[PDB]
Amino acid sequence: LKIFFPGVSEFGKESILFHYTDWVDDQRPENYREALGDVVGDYNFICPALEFTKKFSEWGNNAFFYYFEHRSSKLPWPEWMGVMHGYEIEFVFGLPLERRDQYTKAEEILSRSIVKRWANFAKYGNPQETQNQSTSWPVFKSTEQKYLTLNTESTRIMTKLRAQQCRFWTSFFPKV
Amino acid sequence: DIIIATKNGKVRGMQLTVFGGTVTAFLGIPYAQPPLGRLRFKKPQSLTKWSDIWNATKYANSCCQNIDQSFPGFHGSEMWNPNTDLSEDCLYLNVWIPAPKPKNATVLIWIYGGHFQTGTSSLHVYDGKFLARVERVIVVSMNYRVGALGFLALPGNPEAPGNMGLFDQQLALQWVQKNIAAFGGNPKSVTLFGESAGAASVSLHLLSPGSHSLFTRAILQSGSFNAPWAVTSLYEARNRTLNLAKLTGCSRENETEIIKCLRNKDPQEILLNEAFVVPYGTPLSVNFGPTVDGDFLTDMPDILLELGQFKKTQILVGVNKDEGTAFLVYGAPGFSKDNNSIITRKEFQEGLKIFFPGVSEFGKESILFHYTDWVDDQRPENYREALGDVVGDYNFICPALEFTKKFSEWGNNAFFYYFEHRSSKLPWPEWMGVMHGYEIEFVFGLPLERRDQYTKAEEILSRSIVKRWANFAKYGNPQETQNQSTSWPVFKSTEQKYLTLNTESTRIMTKLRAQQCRFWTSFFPKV
Amino acid sequence: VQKNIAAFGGNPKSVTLFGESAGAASVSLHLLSPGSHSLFTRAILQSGSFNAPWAVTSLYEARNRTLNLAKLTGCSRENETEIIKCLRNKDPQEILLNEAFVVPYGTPLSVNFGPTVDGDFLTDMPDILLELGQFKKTQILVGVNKDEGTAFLVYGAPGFSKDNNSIITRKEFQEGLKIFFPGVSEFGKESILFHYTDWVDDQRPENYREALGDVVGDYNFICPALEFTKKFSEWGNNAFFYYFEHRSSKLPWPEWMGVMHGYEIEFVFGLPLERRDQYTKAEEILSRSIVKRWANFAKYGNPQETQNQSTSWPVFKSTEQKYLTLNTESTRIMTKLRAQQCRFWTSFFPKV
Ligand SMILES: *[C@@H]1O[C@H](CO[C@H]2O[C@@H](C)[C@@H](O)[C@@H](O)[C@@H]2O)[C@@H](O[C@@H]2O[C@H](CO)[C@@H](O)[C@H](O)[C@H]2NC(C)=O)[C@H](O)[C@H]1NC(C)=O
Ligand SMILES: *[C@@H]1O[C@H](CO[C@H]2O[C@@H](C)[C@@H](O)[C@@H](O)[C@@H]2O)[C@@H](O[C@@H]2O[C@H](CO)[C@@H](O)[C@H](O)[C@H]2NC(C)=O)[C@H](O)[C@H]1NC(C)=O
Ligand SMILES: *[C@@H]1O[C@H](CO[C@H]2O[C@@H](C)[C@@H](O)[C@@H](O)[C@@H]2O)[C@@H](O[C@@H]2O[C@H](CO)[C@@H](O)[C@H](O)[C@H]2NC(C)=O)[C@H](O)[C@H]1NC(C)=O
Ligand SMILES: *[C@@H]1O[C@H](CO[C@H]2O[C@@H](C)[C@@H](O)[C@@H](O)[C@@H]2O)[C@@H](O[C@@H]2O[C@H](CO)[C@@H](O)[C@H](O)[C@H]2NC(C)=O)[C@H](O)[C@H]1NC(C)=O
Ligand SMILES: *[C@@H]1O[C@H](CO[C@H]2O[C@@H](C)[C@@H](O)[C@@H](O)[C@@H]2O)[C@@H](O)[C@H](O)[C@H]1NC(C)=O
Ligand SMILES: *[C@@H]1O[C@H](CO[C@H]2O[C@@H](C)[C@@H](O)[C@@H](O)[C@@H]2O)[C@@H](O)[C@H](O)[C@H]1NC(C)=O
Ligand SMILES: *[C@@H]1O[C@H](CO)[C@@H](O)[C@H](O)[C@H]1NC(C)=O
Ligand SMILES: *[C@@H]1O[C@H](CO)[C@@H](O)[C@H](O)[C@H]1NC(C)=O
Ligand SMILES: *[C@@H]1O[C@H](CO)[C@@H](O)[C@H](O)[C@H]1NC(C)=O
Ligand SMILES: *[C@@H]1O[C@H](CO)[C@@H](O)[C@H](O)[C@H]1NC(C)=O
Ligand SMILES: *[C@@H]1O[C@H](CO)[C@@H](O)[C@H](O)[C@H]1NC(C)=O
Ligand SMILES: *[C@@H]1O[C@H](CO)[C@@H](O)[C@H](O)[C@H]1NC(C)=O
Ligand SMILES: [Cl-]
Ligand SMILES: [Cl-]
Ligand SMILES: [Cl-]
Ligand SMILES: [Cl-]
Ligand SMILES: [Cl-]
Ligand SMILES: [Cl-]
Ligand SMILES: [Cl-]
Ligand SMILES: [Cl-]
Ligand SMILES: [Cl-]
Ligand SMILES: [Cl-]
Ligand SMILES: [Cl-]
Ligand SMILES: [Cl-]
Ligand SMILES: [Cl-]
Ligand SMILES: [N+]
Ligand SMILES: [N+]
Ligand SMILES: [N+]
Ligand SMILES: [N+]
Ligand SMILES: [N+]
Ligand SMILES: [N+]
Repeated sequence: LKIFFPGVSEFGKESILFHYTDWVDDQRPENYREALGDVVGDYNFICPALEFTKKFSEWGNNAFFYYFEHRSSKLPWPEWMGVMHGYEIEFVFGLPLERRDQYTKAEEILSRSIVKRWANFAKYGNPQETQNQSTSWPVFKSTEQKYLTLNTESTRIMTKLRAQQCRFWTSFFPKV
Repeated sequence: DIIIATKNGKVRGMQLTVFGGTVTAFLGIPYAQPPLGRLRFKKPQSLTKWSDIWNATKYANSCCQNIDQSFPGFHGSEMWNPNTDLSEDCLYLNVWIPAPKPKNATVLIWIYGGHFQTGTSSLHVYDGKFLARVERVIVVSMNYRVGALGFLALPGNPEAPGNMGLFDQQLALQWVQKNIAAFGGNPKSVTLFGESAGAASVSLHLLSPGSHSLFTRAILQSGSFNAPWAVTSLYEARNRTLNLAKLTGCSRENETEIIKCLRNKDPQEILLNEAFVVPYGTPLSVNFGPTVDGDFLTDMPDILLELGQFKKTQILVGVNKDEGTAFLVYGAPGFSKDNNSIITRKEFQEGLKIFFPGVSEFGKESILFHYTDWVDDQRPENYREALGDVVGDYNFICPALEFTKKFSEWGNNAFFYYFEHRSSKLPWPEWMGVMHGYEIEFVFGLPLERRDQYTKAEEILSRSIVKRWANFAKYGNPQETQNQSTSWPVFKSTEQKYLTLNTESTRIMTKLRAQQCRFWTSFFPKV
Repeated sequence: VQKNIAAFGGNPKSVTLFGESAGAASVSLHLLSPGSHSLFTRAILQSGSFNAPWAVTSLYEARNRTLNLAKLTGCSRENETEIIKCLRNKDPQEILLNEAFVVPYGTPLSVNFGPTVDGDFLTDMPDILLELGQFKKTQILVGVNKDEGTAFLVYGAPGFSKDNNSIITRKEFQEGLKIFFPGVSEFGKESILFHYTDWVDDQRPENYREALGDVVGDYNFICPALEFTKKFSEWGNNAFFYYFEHRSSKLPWPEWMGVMHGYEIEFVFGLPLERRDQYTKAEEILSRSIVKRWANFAKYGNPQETQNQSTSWPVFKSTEQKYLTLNTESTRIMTKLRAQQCRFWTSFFPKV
C-alpha cells in the first residue's frame, strides 16, 4: 500500500486495509495477493469507469457498459494474474479471426461477436448482434445499472458491478 | 427426566449434547393405528390411545420399500437407504425441541423425498437437532407409506382410494395442530419443507382443502407437483392396479375382491412386482403416486394452479445446478461413476430412448436439436453435458420456475434460489457437479459440526442458509439481516429475480434457463 | 390499567404509552412484545429507542455479568440455581455496591443490567424484528433534543466542568474518546475524529468541546431515533418526528451545555403553565402547545394544534424525512436531520 499510495496518510491506508481484508474467509493463502490486485484495479480503473458512465447517462444519452472476463489462451503472464489490463484489445481488433494464429475456436467465436457489436455501435449507436440469437445488451441507467458480461461460455445480464467497493472509493476516499 | 403429556398420553424423550448446549428429542412417537391386515391400503385411522409412558427414545421402523442395490458398499448411494427395520408398522413421528424449553416457538415440518417409492425420516442428513440448537425452532418429521402400500388406487373405492401416504402426512400435521403447544411450539406458526417428492407433497398440501388450516408457509426444494413425474393419471393408475393384481395372481372380477386378495399377500410379494407394472420404466419412474382421488385432490392440479385455487401464503422455491446428473448412472449408456463418461452422439440419442420411452421420433429429434447446437469447440464433454441438462431442465428446474410464476401471479410473495455449491465431501465424481439432493445437508446444518471435516467456507454458507430458512418460517422473509448479506428480492413475473447460493459471492440474477424453459413449457407439451 | 381504569372514568381502548431515555426504549420494546400488543393504542418516544447502542444487553455479556456479581459478593456457586439462592440472602446494599464494577470498562452511559433477549418478553434480537416488520402496527411520535450529549461529558471526560466553559485541546478530545469508546480499536476511534473534526473553520476554540458533545449525542441518541423512525414507517404507519430546541430559562447547568438531554420533560408535563413558577410567557405558550399536540396525539393519532393557526406537522416518510422544530420563536418544517452524521454511525461504524 505504501508503494501504491505514497502519501496518503496512515489512516487513509488503514481504511483501505479494513475495507478489503474482512475475510470471507477460509485462509486461503492467496488472500492478500487477491486483495491487492482488487485495490489497484478498483481504484484506478473500474470505479471511475462506472462513475463516468452514471454521470454521462444522467443527461439523457444511451450508454452501454461491459465487463470483459475471458483470459486469452495465449496470455504469456501466469495464471494468478487472470484477465489482465490490456488483453481485450486483440479481441476487439479481431486477431482470433486468424486461424493460423493458434487461438481456440471458442475464442474465434467471441472475437467475431465483439467485432460485430463494436461495428454496429459505430454505424448505428446500438451494439447488438442481431442474427445469431445473441443476448441483448441493455442500456445503462442509474438506478438499475445493468451491464453485459463477455466470456467464451455464456453472456449474462448483471447489475451494479462492485457496488460495495465503489461506495468506498467514490464517497469515502476523496476525503482523506 | 423429561415427560410431556400429549392428548393420547405421556411420552418420555432423551437429552442430547449439541455444540455446548442441549436439545430434547422424542423419536418415534406413534401418530395413527398401525395400518396392518384389514387396514392395509385404507386411509390412516386414529390412535387407540394409552396409559403408561411411551419411551420415545430411538428411531422407529421405516415403511416397507425396495432398496437401491446398484452400488453396494458405496456411501454416495447407501446414504439414502433406510437405517431402521422395514415394516408395515411405520406410522411414527419425531420432535426435537430446544433447551431450555421454548415458550411459543416456530415449527418446521420435514417431508422426505424418495420418488414416492422410498425414503424415511430417520436418515442422518434429516437430523433436526442442529436447527433446534442453533435457531431455537422445533423440528418435526414423519414416516408416511410409499409405493403401492401408500399410493395404490382404484378411485371411488375406500378399500384402496389412492393418496394414502399423503393422508398419512395430513394426519401428522393434524397431530402437530393438537399437540405441539405441550412441547413449547406455536401451532399457528408452522412451515412445511421437503425435497423432491417431499417438495411435490408440500406443494400438494397447498392445493388440498383439508390441509389449508394445518400450516402457515411452504419451502419447496427441487420438486413441485407440476413436474412430469409427480401425478399419475387416473387412467394409468387403473392400468397399474390391474397389472399388479395380474402379477400377484390376484386378478379378480368384483373390484373389492381384488383388494381383498392383495391383503393376504405378504409384503415382499408386492414389492417384488411393483417394479414392472409399467411396460417401460425410467430411472425417474414413479410406479405408484399421487392421483386425482376426488378427496385429497379434487381436480387436475395444472388446472387449480392456473385458476388460482390454492392456499394464499409465501413460498420459498429453489433448485440445484446439476439436478439431472444423478439419474444418468442408473441406465444411460456410456455413463459411470467410475469414469468421466465422455459419450458419443449415438450414445446421446440412445440416452434419449432411456429417458423418453415413448415419445415419438420427432419429439426426440426436437430435444436433440434444441440442446446440441454447439457453442462450440468440440469439446468432447459436450454430449455428456447436454444429457445432464435435458434431464434436469425437464424434470426439475423448468417445472419449479413455472410453479413459481403461476403462484406469485395471485399476489403472494415468492422467493427463488439457485443452489450452486459442490460439497467438498461429495462421494460422486466431478463431472456430476452440484447434484440432486446435496443441498439437504446444508439446510439441516451438518457443516456447523467442526469434527465433520467440512471447510470453514462451507460452515459459513450453512449458517447463513439456516438463518435464511428460519427467518422465512418465523417471518415470511428469508433475509440474513446482520452480517451485511445480499438482500433476497421477491420473484415477480416480468423480472423473475432469484438469488445464487455459493461459498464465494451471492448474486442477484434474472430469468434462469430462459431459452430451455421456453422449449419445455410451450413447445414440448404438444408432442 | 386494562382491568381497572373504567372505574376511574378512563377508556381502556385509548391508552398511549410515553416515556423518556430508558423509558423511551422500554415503550419501544412494548411495541415488540407479543404480550403487550393488546395493552395499549399508540406510543410516544422521547430521546430513546431500543436500537440505541446502550439499550439491549447481549445474552453473552449478561452471563459474564451475572457471574461477575456472584464472584464479587462471594456467591460463586456451581449449580446455577444455587447462585441465585445465595444472592437472595445478601442484603440489598451489598448488591448495589458491587453492581458498579461487573463491567471491566464502564462509561458515563453504562447500563450494567438491562433488557435481554429472554425468549419470553423479547423473542429475537430486536434489530431483526424491526428490520422484518414484526411489531405492533400503530402511529408513533418520536423526537430528540438539540444537545443530547452534553450532560454525560461532566461525568468523566477530561477538561470538562459545569463550573467553567470547558475549552478543550485536541489531546483532550482524543482522550475523551477513550472514555466513551473503551474498546473499540484505534482505527475505529481515528475514524470518529476524522468525521467530526474537519474544520469549517475559524479556530474557534470551542471546537473540540462542541464536537465531543455532538459525537456522544449523535451516536447514542439522535441517529438511532431517526433509524427507528425510518424502519417503523416503512411498514405503512404514520410517524411524526420532532427536534426540540429550546433551552429552559431556568436550566441550572451552564450555557455551553445547551438544550440538554432530559430538559423537555418539564415542557411536556406542563410546568410552565404554572405562573408562580418563574418561567417566561413565551415558555408558557410553548408548553401549552406541546401539551395540546401530545394530547391530540393520544386521542386522535394526529399531533396538530388546530385552532391558533399553528404550523402543521407532516408525517415522516423515508425519502423526504420531514420533521418539526419546537422553539419559542417559530416552528419550522425541516428535512433530513443530521444526514451526514448518521450516514457515518448507521452504515460505517457497525463494522469496526
Ligand atoms: C396397460 O397394460 C398392459 C400390461 O402389459 C404388461 O403386463 C405387465 C404384467 C408387465 O409385465 C408389463 O411389462 C407388460 O408389458 C400393456 O400392454 C403391453 O404392452 C407392451 C408394449 O406395448 C407389449 O409388448 C405387451 O406384450 C403388452 N402386454 C399385454 C398383456 O397386452 C399396456 O401397454 C399398458 N398401457 C400403458 C399405457 O402402458
Ligand atoms: C466408462 O465405463 C462405462 C461403464 O461400463 C463399464 O464400467 C467401467 C468403469 C469398466 O469397468 C467397463 O469394463 C464396464 O463395462 C463404459 O461403458 C461400457 O463400454 C463397453 C464398451 O466396450 C461395454 O462393454 C458396455 O456395454 C458399456 N456399458 C455401459 C452400461 O455403459 C464406458 O465405455 C467407459 N468410458 C470411458 C472409460 O471413458
Ligand atoms: C468477563 O469477565 C472478566 C471479569 O474480570 C473482572 O472481575 C470483576 C469482578 C471486576 O472487578 C472487573 O473489573 C474485572 O476486570 C473479564 O476479565 C478481566 O478483564 C480485564 C481487562 O481485560 C483484565 O485486566 C482482568 O484482570 C480480567 N480479570 C479476570 C479475572 O480475568 C472479561 O474481560 C469479561 N469480558 C468482557 C467482554 O468484558
Ligand atoms: C475547567 O475545570 C476543569 C475541572 O477540574 C477543575 O475544576 C475547576 C473548576 C477547578 O476548580 C480545578 O481546580 C479543578 O481541578 C479543569 O480540569 C483540570 O485541569 C487541571 C490542570 O492543571 C488538573 O488539575 C485536572 O487534572 C483537570 N481535571 C479534570 C477532571 O478535568 C480545566 O482545566 C478547567 N478549564 C478551564 C477553566 O478553562
Ligand atoms: C403464541 O403466539 C400466537 C400467535 O402468534 C402468531 O400469529 C399468527 C397469526 C402468525 O402471525 C404467526 O407467525 C405468529 O407468530 C398467539 O395467538 C398465542 O396465544 C401465543 N401463545 C402462547 C404464548 O402461549
Ligand atoms: C368508550 O369508547 C369506546 C371506544 O372508543 C375508542 O375506540 C377505539 C377502537 C379507538 O378508536 C379509541 O381511540 C376510541 O376513542 C367504546 O367501545 C366504549 O363502549 C365506551 N364506553 C363508555 C362510554 O362507557
Ligand atoms: C453468425 O452466422 C454464422 C453462421 O451462420 C457464424 O459463423 C458467424 O460467425 C456469426 N456472425 C456473427 C456476426 O457473430
Ligand atoms: C423406559 O426407559 C427407562 C430407561 O431409564 C426404563 O428404566 C423404563 O422402565 C423404560 N420402559 C420400558 C422399557 O417399557
Ligand atoms: C362385491 O363383493 C363385495 C365384498 O363383500 C360386496 O360388498 C359388494 O356389494 C359386491 N359388488 C358386486 C357388484 O358384486
Ligand atoms: C454473523 O455474526 C457472527 C460474527 O459476528 C458470525 O460468526 C455468524 O456466523 C453470522 N451469523 C449468521 C446468522 O450467519
Ligand atoms: C440444582 O439444585 C436445584 C435446587 O434445589 C435442583 O432443583 C436442581 O435439580 C439441581 N440441578 C443440578 C444439575 O444439580
Ligand atoms: C389558543 O387560544 C387561546 C387564546 O385565544 C390561547 O391563550 C391558548 O393558549 C391557545 N391554545 C392552545 C391549545 O395552544
Ligand atoms: Cl450470447
Ligand atoms: Cl439488483
Ligand atoms: Cl461485484
Ligand atoms: Cl449453469
Ligand atoms: Cl444423425
Ligand atoms: Cl453475501
Ligand atoms: Cl433481464
Ligand atoms: Cl441460464
Ligand atoms: Cl444544530
Ligand atoms: Cl494527531
Ligand atoms: Cl407555530
Ligand atoms: Cl431536501
Ligand atoms: Cl443537521
Ligand atoms: N497477446
Ligand atoms: N497497456
Ligand atoms: N453427503
Ligand atoms: N434423493
Ligand atoms: N428544570
Ligand atoms: N435523565
